[PDB]
Amino acid sequence: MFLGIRDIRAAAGRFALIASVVGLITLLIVMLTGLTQGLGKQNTSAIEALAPHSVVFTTAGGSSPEFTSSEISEQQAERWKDSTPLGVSQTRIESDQNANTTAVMGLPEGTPLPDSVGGFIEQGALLPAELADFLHVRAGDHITLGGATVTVAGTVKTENYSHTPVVWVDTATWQLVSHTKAVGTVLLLNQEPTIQPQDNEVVTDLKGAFQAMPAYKSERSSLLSMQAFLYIISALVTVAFLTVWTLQRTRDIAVLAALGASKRYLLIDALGQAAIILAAGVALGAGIGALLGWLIAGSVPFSLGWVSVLGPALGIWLLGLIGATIAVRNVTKVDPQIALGA
Amino acid sequence: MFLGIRDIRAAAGRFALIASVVGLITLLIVMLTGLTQGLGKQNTSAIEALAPHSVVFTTAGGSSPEFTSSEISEQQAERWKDSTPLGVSQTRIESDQNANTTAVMGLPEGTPLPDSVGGFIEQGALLPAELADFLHVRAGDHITLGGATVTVAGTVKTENYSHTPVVWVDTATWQLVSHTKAVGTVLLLNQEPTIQPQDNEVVTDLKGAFQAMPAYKSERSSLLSMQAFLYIISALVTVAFLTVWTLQRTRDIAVLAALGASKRYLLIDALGQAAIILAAGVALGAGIGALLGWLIAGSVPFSLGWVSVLGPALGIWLLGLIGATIAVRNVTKVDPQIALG
Amino acid sequence: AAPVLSITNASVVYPDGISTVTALDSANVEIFPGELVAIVGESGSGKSTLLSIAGFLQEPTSGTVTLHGAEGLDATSTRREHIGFVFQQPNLLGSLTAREQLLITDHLRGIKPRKDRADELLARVGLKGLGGRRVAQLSGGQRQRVNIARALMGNPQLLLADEPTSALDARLSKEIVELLRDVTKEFALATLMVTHDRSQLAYADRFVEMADGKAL
Amino acid sequence: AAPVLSITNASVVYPDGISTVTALDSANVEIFPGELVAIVGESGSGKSTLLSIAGFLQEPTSGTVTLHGAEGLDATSTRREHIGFVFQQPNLLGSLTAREQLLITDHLRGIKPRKDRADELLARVGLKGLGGRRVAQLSGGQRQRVNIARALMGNPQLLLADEPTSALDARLSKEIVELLRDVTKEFALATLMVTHDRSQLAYADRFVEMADGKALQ
Ligand code: MNR
Repeated sequence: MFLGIRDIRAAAGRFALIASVVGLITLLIVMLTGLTQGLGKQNTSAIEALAPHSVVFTTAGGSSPEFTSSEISEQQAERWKDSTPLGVSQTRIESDQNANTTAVMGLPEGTPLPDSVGGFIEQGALLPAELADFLHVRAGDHITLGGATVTVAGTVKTENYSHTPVVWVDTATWQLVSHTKAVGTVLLLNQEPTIQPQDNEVVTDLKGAFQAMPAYKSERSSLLSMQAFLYIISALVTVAFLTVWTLQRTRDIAVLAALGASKRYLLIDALGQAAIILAAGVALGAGIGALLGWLIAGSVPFSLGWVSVLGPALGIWLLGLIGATIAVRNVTKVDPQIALGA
Repeated sequence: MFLGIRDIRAAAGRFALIASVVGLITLLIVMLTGLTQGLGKQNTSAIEALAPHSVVFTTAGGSSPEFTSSEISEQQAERWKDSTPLGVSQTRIESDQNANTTAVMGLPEGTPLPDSVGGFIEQGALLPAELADFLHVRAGDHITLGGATVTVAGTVKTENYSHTPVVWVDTATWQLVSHTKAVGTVLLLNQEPTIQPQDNEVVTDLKGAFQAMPAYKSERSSLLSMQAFLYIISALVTVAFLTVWTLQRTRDIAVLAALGASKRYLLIDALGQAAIILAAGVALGAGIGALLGWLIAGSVPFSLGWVSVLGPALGIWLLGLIGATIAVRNVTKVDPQIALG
Repeated sequence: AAPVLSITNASVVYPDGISTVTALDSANVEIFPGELVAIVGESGSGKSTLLSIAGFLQEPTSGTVTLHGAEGLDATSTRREHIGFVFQQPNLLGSLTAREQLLITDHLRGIKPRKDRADELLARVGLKGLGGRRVAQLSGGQRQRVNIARALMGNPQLLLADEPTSALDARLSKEIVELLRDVTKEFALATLMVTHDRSQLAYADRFVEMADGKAL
Repeated sequence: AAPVLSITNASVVYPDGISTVTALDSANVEIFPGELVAIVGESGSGKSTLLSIAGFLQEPTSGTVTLHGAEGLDATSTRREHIGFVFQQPNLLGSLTAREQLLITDHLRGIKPRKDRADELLARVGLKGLGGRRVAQLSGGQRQRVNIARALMGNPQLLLADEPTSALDARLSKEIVELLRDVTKEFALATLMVTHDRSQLAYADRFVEMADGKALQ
């Protein structure tokens, strides 16, 4: 670390360029990470809040279950006992002064809502507070939900389904808004599944239940694939750059070798230099990353914690150290005779 | 250019790593480019196909227009002469065999549809060919559209609005399916507007009509910013590598300088070597890119043309040349006395 | 009957660190076609500085240097068309082959590389057939021999040798001087040869000795 | 009467391209503490190969080389603890200051770099209060002077000098050979000094003449 660190102090220019490349790549990765997790809750936060153990679907033509195509007939509901019907739809909401589209979820009357959301299923509609402020609707005001006028029963917290806020209603009202005789679209099970499903039925765990959401897999997968390429690009940039860089130091390394410096000394020197460079870049990039994300999270969905910024950061730093050892491998294979001549 | 090309021959290892980095970055950019154009067409292809000149919206509380909140009253339609009402809603379609959610666009009966879509607005609902096969429905079969029974007038091709295919219905049916007294959600103007708009009305261009779609701007914007960083990262990676790399050649360049090589000659050599390396990387990236994209276009919306693969490819390569000259600048200052040492 | 090179009352002053140092001091040298002129002296007496002046690698801080036939040409253009360099290190470009180390001078001069000419010159230096060898297949003497040949590729009128026998034993170094003088005579070259092995003066037509940047 | 270095019948054969080359042929040299042993001979006679042999930089293809007090050690541990190298070119690391050129040796030996010693030695070599200078601010003679000082930091027993007056005029090259002799005697060093300037033999206690890799003994 003695030679390595002072190369950095006296020639900060060249190292600033490469550290910026590492920082930019991390900056992109940090915001892509937060954006992918933010969208995942933008797609799943409501169902996660209800926290069912298993979930029974309905299919047609033995296809993969889809939230857009499931209905449970009331006898089907009686078959599975110890089960709760969940109705899920998206439709237009219209107030006296404004309108918009939002998701409407329906559950049986009187069922307590998850502590994530709290309150109880009441006759009528429970609105997210932020939607009520936009619509200028108060408790007791009439709104048009999917062509049906219903009174706002109260405000709740905000959860999301398919980039829309969730309006919570009783099972009866949801049928009026969704124009269906079915008692729901899925069944939430809080217990162990002890009933066997019919050929046309399909039980899934909470994770697999997200596959039935249209946008979730095909967009989270693309973001994860993009994220994977970014990690590989980081590793390769470091490996590409660090190999040529250590080849630049051959002369100075030879002199220390000629003087008697052990192989561990030169290799520890070299990785110390690389680790410091990589640390600076990742810290600076991830700092700006968390800053830019927190500044933007109000306009664009962005989930920002400690693990969602530092997890990827630490992963990159470990990738860089593995990459550096691949590049600095030739620091111990340098003969000291290079110093005797030119 | 003589020494530069044979440096590449005799040390293909070093260059494979850097060209791979450029190849990966170009591959990602090409695939990201295809994905952003694909998602944009997933959101706009129907409105763009209809090709209106201006589009009149309706707002509430003087807020920005939104396709999710605009309605045109019957009086509004008679006000704007030379204009047709377009109703845009998304709702569930249900057949005896299957079901799904789809976009419903409603226009006055008899309006000719764009050749992209073909046919003309008929009484009832015209289903997308892929959608009719999914539902096991044939032309003439009853279907539940937004809670109302509608007759399938025929099959059509697929255009998209908000990641959904468009079901085309007559203005009367859309009113029943969307439960509204309005004649539409917006007003399409094909000619230049000759009327001045009302307090609640707002004229917009075709582009601004896309920004009135909820997901479109807020997601295409994030994707475009990602592309900008990627182009920048490519330039910096090349500059970083090439500055360090050209420094490696100072000795061989000095010998040529001592021998009498002009400054132009050395600068051409260095830039030539970078150009070949960058060309290799970009060609491989765009090749592999188009292949993976064509291979994935069926599962993920991906628009694959010549301009969407070679446009970014040429952009990255030209950025590399500008970057390279920045990195090679110091080849003309190398003192030839370095060879006598 | 006309000189090729004339160094009249030249001096060089480098910024040696914080101070200055007079490297060359009022050097006067004139070479004629077919002459082998040595420059003898201990290490640091100003030999290399005088050579670098003769090769237009740095302008004198005072005094003039005239290479006749290159009047009206910048320093770089002068080296390319009229001067061959025999550096102390062979300075072979790693990625090129023995023959390619002649051809690249043809290329930097802007002419279609001449393979046959390169093979004749390599053979003229006793490397006949070795045009295809790479640097790893060349001994110490062989690289120095390829170096001379490259200086001869553009057929210069000034040949500058900077101690080209410094890493070769008595036998090999004799051969290079015999070769250098033989080529100097055959092609009417004007050659400066810096050397510290006074055993090689016997092959020079005349020689200058240098001390503290002053010639004698 | 007890040598620091014993080169006994040492021969070196490098692969000179396709063939091999006997660069050193059965050289026999011995150096005792307090001697400045000069090695004279033309460039290409085998001085540097004998030097490299002496500096445990490469083992001979035949014959043995012994440094007493350091027996039973690999090549690199011997250099780090008992040899000082005055390289032909100063070989100063660019990003370090004058004093740091010495301190970095102390760091690679595993001991907290002692600044006091680094300044004392810089003064002895006549560079007092210049430890702050960077290479760009050091002249030819000064860089070489730092080199000697760096070789002394480790209190070596064998001091090897490879033509350390190669780029110095007559005035400066006297001072450096004077400094080498004076430092040799004052620290009871065993110093081998390769040199082409035959005017400097006066400063040497003995000298070996060399021709074509054979020591004329
Ligand atoms: C706030 C608005 C949105 C933002 C920001 C956003 C950010 C991003 C993003 C950022 C880098 C990428 C890549 C991205 C990519 C996708 N995206 Mn996106 N997206 N996105 C939507 C709104 C938004 N997206 C909507 C709405 C759907 C469809 C919903 C449904 O059908 O259930 C969707 C779905 C999708 C799909 C599924 C397409 C399919 O299955 O045919 C892909 C792929």
